[PDB]
Amino acid sequence: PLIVPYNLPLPGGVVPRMLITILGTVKPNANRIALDFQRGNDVAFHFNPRFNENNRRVIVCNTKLDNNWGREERQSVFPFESGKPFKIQVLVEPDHFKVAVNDAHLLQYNHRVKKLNEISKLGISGDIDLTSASYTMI
Ligand SMILES: OC[C@H]1O[C@@H](S[C@@H]2O[C@H](CO)[C@@H](O)[C@H](O)[C@H]2O)[C@H](O)[C@@H](n2cc(-c3ccccc3)nn2)[C@H]1O
Ligand SMILES: [Cl-]
Repeated sequence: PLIVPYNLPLPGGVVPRMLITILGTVKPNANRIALDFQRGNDVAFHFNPRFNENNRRVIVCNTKLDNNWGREERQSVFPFESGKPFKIQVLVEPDHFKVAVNDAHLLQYNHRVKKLNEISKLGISGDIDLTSASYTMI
């Protein structure tokens, strides 16, 4: 088991062909989860499942620059379930982060922060039991 919030160092930043894998279980009465790919205090890619935003389940993605959030990206598919185990895979591609949950493609997020080799940490927070977090090159 890992302690949440968890920091996964990404030595030398991210690069295309780098695959991040996160395994955990959603807590039974979960409200929120976040992955934060960070460049110092900036958040290059925030991936934020919300289980109860006005009685709707939605994933919000965004970037934080100089402490300001930008334009949110929202789509409707919500593959997480309270109480159940999940796998998140984040593949860095040249133009975007590509995210799959439980082996099904979910969304892509275009790179707004373009100094990929300075995105040197991943924070994992919110209403999960975190089993493992790691990376490999494909
Ligand atoms: O844009 C992404 C951010 O949105 C805000 S909320 C936002 O606020 C605007 C101004 O009022 C409204 O215009 C808009 O409609 C509404 O969506 C949210 O607080 C931010 N946030 C989430 C977390 C967090 C922490 C721990 C675990 C999980 C998540 N930390 N910061 C982060 O998601
Ligand atoms: Cl939230």
